[PDB]
Amino acid sequence: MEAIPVKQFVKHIGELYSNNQHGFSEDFEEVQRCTADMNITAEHSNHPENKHKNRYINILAYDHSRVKLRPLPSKHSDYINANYVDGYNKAKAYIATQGPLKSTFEDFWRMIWEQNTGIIVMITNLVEKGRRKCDQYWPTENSEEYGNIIVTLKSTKIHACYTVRRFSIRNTKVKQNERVVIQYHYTQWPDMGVPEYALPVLTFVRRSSAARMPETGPVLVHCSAGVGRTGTYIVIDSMLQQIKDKSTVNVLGFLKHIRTQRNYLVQTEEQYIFIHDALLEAILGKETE
Ligand SMILES: O=C(O)c1ccccc1SCc1ccc(Cl)c(Cl)c1
Repeated sequence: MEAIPVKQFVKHIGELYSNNQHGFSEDFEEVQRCTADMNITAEHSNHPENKHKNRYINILAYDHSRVKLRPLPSKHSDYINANYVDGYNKAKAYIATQGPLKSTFEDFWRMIWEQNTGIIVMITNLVEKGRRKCDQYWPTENSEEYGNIIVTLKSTKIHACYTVRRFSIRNTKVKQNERVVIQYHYTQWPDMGVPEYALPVLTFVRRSSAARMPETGPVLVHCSAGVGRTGTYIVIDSMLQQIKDKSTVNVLGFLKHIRTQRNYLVQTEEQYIFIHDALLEAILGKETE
């Protein structure tokens, strides 16, 4: 299980697809098993005081990697369902977290402030197929207040497949001190089935990733549970970095690694395949533009 040279990778993808994606299934089953001999504690996620702070009862934040909120003058005011996740050759390049609940909006923005996060990647619509996926944690227009954090919508650009909102946030208890936070929001989600083409996602990963500023906190990435699409984004982005750096790809190895940092990152085989399609589009896209 070593890195694959980028020039062999698309051929590798052919092989994984063949015979009704038998190879993909092997890979992903291996991913899902890669935790079998690992007990990873999530005591805080399971504490009675924090239960209401978890969007899904089965989706937890591993203790060792969990993002800690600075405590408040409550023993469990430190908790949010969120984990640091490695990027390519970079520890804690991301915070992967659930779509925030109304009840955790203040925690959410406090984390962004405390972690010096400058970019949000939102990979879900608030509602999908009639179902509630995420609560709106930003102002529709002008300003909204969440605890000591006041968020102001400055500008929006609505593209075909995603939306960029530029906020300025201010901490009232500081002096206030103001930061730019940009939210990249992928908006194109089919009423039936799942997204079919990787190219628009590739473009979205490229632009939202290039927006990262030195030297800032980790990029915040969420969907609904903050594992499936969230994991998918992180692997694609990271592998694009590896390709740029070393002209090699290691999807299976990298994914098994980050699976120790938040449960279920890249949740389905179809997402796993999608990662490969995006990288394929990046590889084939070069040398032929
Ligand atoms: O949405 C899913 O669960 C799904 C199921 C099968 C195949 C692909 C997907 S999600 C595809 C996707 C869309 C937007 C972004 Cl930004 C990223 Cl990173 C990945």
